[PDB]
Amino acid sequence: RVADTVGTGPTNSEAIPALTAAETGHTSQVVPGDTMQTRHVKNYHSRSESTVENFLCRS
Amino acid sequence: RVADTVGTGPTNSEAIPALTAAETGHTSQVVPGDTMQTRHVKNYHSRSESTVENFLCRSACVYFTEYKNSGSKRYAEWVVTTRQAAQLRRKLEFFTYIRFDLELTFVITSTQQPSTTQNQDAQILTHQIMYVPPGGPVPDKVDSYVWQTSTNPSVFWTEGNAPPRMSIPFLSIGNAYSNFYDGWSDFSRDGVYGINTLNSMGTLYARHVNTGGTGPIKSTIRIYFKPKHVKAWIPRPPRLCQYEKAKNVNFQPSGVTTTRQSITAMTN
Amino acid sequence: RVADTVGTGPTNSEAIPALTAAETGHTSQVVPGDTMQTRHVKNYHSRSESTVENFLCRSACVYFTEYKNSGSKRYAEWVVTTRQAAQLRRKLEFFTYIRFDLELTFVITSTQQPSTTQNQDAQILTHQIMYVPPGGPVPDKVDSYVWQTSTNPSVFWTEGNAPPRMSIPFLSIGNAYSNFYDGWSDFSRDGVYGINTLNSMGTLYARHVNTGGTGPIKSTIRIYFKPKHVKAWIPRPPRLCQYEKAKNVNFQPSGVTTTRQSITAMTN
Amino acid sequence: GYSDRVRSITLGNSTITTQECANVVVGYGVWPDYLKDNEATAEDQPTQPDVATCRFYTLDSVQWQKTSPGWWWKLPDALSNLGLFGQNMQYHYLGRTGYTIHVQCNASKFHQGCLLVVCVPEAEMGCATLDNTPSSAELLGGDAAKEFAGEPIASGSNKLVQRVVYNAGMGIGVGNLTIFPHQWINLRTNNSATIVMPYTNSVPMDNMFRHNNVTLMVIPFVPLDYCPGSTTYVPITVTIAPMNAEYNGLRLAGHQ
Amino acid sequence: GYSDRVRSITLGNSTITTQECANVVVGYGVWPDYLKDNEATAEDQPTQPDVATCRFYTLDSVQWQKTSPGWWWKLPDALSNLGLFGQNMQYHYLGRTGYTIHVQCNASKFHQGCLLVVCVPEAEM
Amino acid sequence: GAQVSTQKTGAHIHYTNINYYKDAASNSATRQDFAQDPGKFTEPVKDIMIKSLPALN
Amino acid sequence: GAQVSTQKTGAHIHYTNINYYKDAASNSATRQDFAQDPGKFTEPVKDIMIKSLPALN
Amino acid sequence: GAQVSTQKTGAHIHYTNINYYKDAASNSATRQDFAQDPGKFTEPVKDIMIKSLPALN
Amino acid sequence: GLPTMNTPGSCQFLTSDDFQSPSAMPQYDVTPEMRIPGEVKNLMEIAEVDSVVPVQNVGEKVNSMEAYQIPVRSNEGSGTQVFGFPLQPGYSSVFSRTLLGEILNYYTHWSGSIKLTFMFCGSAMATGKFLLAYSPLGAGAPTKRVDAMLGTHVVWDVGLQSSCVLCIPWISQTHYRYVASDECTAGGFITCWYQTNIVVPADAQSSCYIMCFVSACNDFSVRLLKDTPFISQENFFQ
Amino acid sequence: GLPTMNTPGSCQFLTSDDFQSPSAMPQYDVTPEMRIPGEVKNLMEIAEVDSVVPVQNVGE
Amino acid sequence: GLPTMNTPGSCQFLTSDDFQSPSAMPQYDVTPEMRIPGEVKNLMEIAEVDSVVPVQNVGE
Ligand SMILES: CCCCCCCCCCCCCCCC(=O)O
Ligand SMILES: CCCCCCCCCCCCCCCC(=O)O
Repeated sequence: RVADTVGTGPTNSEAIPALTAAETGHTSQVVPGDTMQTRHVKNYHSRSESTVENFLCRS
Repeated sequence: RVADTVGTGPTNSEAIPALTAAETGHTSQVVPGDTMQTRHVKNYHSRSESTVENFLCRSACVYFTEYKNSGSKRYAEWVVTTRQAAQLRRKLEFFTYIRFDLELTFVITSTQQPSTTQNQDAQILTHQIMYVPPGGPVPDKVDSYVWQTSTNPSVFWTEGNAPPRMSIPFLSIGNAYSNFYDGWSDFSRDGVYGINTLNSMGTLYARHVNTGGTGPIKSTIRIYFKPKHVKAWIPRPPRLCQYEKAKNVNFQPSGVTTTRQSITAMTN
Repeated sequence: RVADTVGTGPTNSEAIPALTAAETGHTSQVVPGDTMQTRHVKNYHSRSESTVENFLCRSACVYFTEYKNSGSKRYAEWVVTTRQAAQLRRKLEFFTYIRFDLELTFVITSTQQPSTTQNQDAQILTHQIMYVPPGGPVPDKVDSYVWQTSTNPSVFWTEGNAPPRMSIPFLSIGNAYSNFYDGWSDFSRDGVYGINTLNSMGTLYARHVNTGGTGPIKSTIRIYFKPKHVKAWIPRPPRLCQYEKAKNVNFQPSGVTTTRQSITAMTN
Repeated sequence: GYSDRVRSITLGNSTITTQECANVVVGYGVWPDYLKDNEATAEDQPTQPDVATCRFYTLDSVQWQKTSPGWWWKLPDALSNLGLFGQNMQYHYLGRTGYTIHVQCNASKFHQGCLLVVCVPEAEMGCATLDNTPSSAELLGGDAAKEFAGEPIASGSNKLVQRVVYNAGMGIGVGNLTIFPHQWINLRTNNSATIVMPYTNSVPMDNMFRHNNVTLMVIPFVPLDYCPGSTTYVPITVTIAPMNAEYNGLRLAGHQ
Repeated sequence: GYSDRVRSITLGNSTITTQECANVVVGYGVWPDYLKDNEATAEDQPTQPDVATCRFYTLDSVQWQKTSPGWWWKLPDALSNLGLFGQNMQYHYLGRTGYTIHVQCNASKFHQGCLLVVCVPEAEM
Repeated sequence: GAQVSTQKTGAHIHYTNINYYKDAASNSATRQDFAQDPGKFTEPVKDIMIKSLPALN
Repeated sequence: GAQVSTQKTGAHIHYTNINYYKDAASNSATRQDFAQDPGKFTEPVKDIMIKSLPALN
Repeated sequence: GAQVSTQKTGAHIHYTNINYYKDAASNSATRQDFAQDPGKFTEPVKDIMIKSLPALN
Repeated sequence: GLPTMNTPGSCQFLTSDDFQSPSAMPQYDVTPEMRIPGEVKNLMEIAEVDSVVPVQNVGEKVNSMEAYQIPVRSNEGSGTQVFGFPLQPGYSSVFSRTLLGEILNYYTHWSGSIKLTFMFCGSAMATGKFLLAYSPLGAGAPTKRVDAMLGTHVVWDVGLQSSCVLCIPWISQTHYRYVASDECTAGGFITCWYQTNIVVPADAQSSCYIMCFVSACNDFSVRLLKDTPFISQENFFQ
Repeated sequence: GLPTMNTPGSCQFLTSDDFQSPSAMPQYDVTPEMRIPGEVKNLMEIAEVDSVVPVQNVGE
Repeated sequence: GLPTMNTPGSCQFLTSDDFQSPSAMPQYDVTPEMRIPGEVKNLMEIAEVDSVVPVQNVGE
């Protein structure tokens, strides 16, 4: 099942989620909530067609 | 099970069941017993054919097309639309919003076409049907790479046996299919207006896999639609008009009803 | 299981089993032992073929009709009636009231018709049968919208396999089917008189789905009826007469029985 | 004691009081409500202007004549340029809202007339020309009523809504408009009609300018008629209040 | 709530509904009832047609004019040729029955008139 | 829910039947219903008559 | 995991169904869903109205 | 030895499967294997990095 | 290989058949369901809703909104007949296009009671009494008010509540009456009469109008679903 | 796909055969049964009833 | 021989179908599996990895 967004509220902080380094090569992993205020949304979406078997199981 | 009438006896009372107000818009709900003396009758009648699923669970032919083993028109392409057949369209129109799985049966019949060629020998024709999602490359010729169908669902049928059958999961970007859309394709509002704006179900292609004989053969493919697991909301009045296009609801104006000779007369 | 005779011994008595009265109308019920000395015999015989269901649970051909792939008569229409076949009619007539589920088997055979055309090629014919309830629009031509059958039960058959088969629930406005009705269609009593008044079972239509070859082909469809879950009441005497019409019981007058030379003679 | 006929509705800073009214109708038995988190497709927090958007707005009145085929309003277009509510939708890409409808007509005891007030989801009007879809200007009237025509539109090769009254523009019988939620105003029995609508749509939120959810239609089944010297002008006024209005997709103003 | 004026009377398959009516009058405070065995002179069993006989029957209307002395009806004669009830009495030597009377007149507020509806036992002209 | 019933055999052995349809009108015929009662058609008269008594007395 | 259900029969008898696919969209239609509620379309109005009371008071 | 498993259905129902061959290569595909882990391809680096800390310090 | 026999009718196509077939796409993730108002589970519930009746369906009247209106006026003599229509909803021209009639055109058999609702549309001052009657089959249609009164009827009074309900009891030898007209089963005759003359004050109109609404009762039911007569196409639409 | 063999006589039509076939109409509601006099369960019961004999079946 | 009916679509070929079919070789001994780095179970995981964007895709 797809991950579901968490609701967020405005804050001023030392922490810097958006700022990152390309040089390390560790892909940045930041949710929409860190960049902007968001609302709690539940996701019923399923990653069930991206599986390698489903992609390659057709004549 | 249908509700069963209750026996009633004569009474004189302040209460007035028959009297009601149309203006409120609450439909009056009065039994026969309130208006007249009645006898206790038990009803075994069942409302089991009026269910939406029973009403819409029967195959109907949405559309048919013809393709030729020889000549310029090798294969037939049809965009997948419910509206082009009146009977299917009218019953679907009864609800504004419908959600339903689709059952598809294809019947293919080949007719020999008269020709100058002689001593023809005909090996059994094999027919291929291939469905392409929006943006899949369309075949441009019958011998194209598109006919491989590695990423596309496809069925192969050999003449002389049961028609090929498939089940379709509810496919929509939307939560429910919309029979009517009061909207424009763009924000400006200058452009095509109608249900055609929400119309993106893909296209279906049919070709002869092989040619048995030199003489020309014409094949007709008929497509049948059967709703399953039906769910409806927002019911709409009966259409009351002959259809004109499958892209719009445009109509020639129609009289309300057939006309009797006089208000008193019982003859139509 | 059949009743088994009881052994008896000679006696002189006031009691008179053999003596009885015809006038009462109570059928006499006397065993062989009362009339003569008998021996104790056990019977394993079973009354298991006289049951109404066993007697009426066998397919019979009610009617057959012919339609042509080319020429004016493209499709065949038959109104659904039990009476047009004598054997089916006679056995049904044995009970005044009958209630029963119906089993239907259709057998279709196509015969090539001789013609001037040459080098004909024939793709397998597909045959469509469609049943219309009273007031459903009738097809006027073979290419009509009526042939879509979205609201109508219909079967498609490909030549060269088992005949199509369907089961029918007991269909009647009435609690039971009435073999005989002593009544008029209207209150006045001037009008058609007979069982035809209660006759509203609908009509059946058969057409070639496709034409395989240029030459003319004639197809015969045979309809077979098998009663199931049978229930009978009010039994009637044997008809004893040849039939004349399927809409009335009108009969040419008939002698009671075949005639022997003399009352004494044992020869028919 | 109390009277079934008397009513008082208070929304925001606007209060409506009618001495005589038919019982209020909730169209599907559902009160309008804010969208559930379980059902919400969009991640971003929505903005709820509360009382600002949720107040009664009064539209331009129409004249009921002895031969008026009908009057009809596209409701989302009706409030598209009215107060903060007109401003919020222009600012925001997605909006979902409930709608309160109140239709008021006043006449003397001697006057006699019957008007049908029906709100219909997804009404699609059909153009008089078969090959052409109806024009936007014909389809929606902003700040002004659009009127049905007793006769069918004449033969033409131009965009034009088909306005014949019996078809009602939907090409469906006028009498069967009962299935849609509705309230009858009879001059002898009723002064005004109140209909409350739950938000209705396949999608949870939709852009208001591109798509209109419901259309208020008024048609007189029985013509207005009066004896001479009676007031010859009758006014029908439509007042609409947004309910639980919310907005999302903060965007630069205007539609294109 | 309810209104004293509104009324609805249902007898057999006939229902009468008037928006405005004066309180219903029972003439001697006695409801009509079937005859007692203690009080019954005749030995033979009686036949009771039930709902058939017991239904409202509407008579020919009259015109109220500014100078109409009066209108009067002999009730047993009035229903003597009407439906099963007219048929039963013609068939039978003895009949006893209760009677429901309903007199309806409709006029505009501006109209003014007063009618006296009286049922009199044994009136001899 | 399989049903086990006896077969038709001679005197002086069970068949399994499973219903695959819900229409109930798609079931097989009830051939094995061996019940008879001539009392209606024969001995119709109200007062019962004994086998060996004068019919009219 | 066989499922046993009742059949459609007259008034005044079970059919076995087994699912052989996992798509769940390959199942048969739910013909036997006899539930109805006219309360939405009829009696839409907020304040409840009794069968025999003046409609407007 | 029948095996009962859940079907693919929507959110907001079991299918029986029996193996008739012993080759084990004759079985159906394992479509329902919904497991994912991006840790290999994304965040490959040895020392772990927190979501909101300076990337290089 | 278990031995197997093939039943007659193998490899045949039936429109109304219920079987299990393999999905075109394996394991598709369907879009989640959301709450929608006015959910429908039965066709009968739609038929219960009242539908306006074009009682005056003669000539030009169907072309105007005058079809629905029924004319009434003050008259010199009481007893004149306001209107008369056939009882059956399906075949009769007057009820054929209504909500209930349209649903019936879809089904071969129909059962149960019909509720008819009549709303006076005149001035407050206007007053009147009308007699609405249903006559059972096998009796010639009533030609006079006295004949009409024999058939079950409701006497209606204008004023106070402005609408009345005449409920037609089902009175059929058969459990089901054909939607298509049948010689065997005749539904009945429905007619209206003036119980009393309409009375109006000076400056109030003599002539008013009465609308009629038709609906299925709780006991109503249908069977043998069939294709509808009204909808036809010469060719597939584009 | 379970392996299957086909018996001789597959796809053949026998008048006296008892099998299960799919109904033309799904879930039809049959009319309720009512009590009828002289119900018949066996043909033999009809034969038990006496029948007049045309013993003098000669000529006219 | 159990009685059987044939469903519509018998003997048809569907690209996306899942069924059991007999192996060409009986009882083959497959080569043993060994540990391999970067095992893939989902396509989405590959899409999560950043990709350089040709933003200036004009002409040369
Ligand atoms: C593999 C061949 C078959 C391909 C089938 C593709 C899917 C067709 C789905 C059509 C659904 C139509 C729903 C109603 C009309 C509409 O909403 O557009
Ligand atoms: C779908 C094709 C088959 C259509 C079958 C329609 C139903 C036919 C029922 C006939 C029953 C005859 C009963 C005995 C004679 C009679 O009572 O009329």
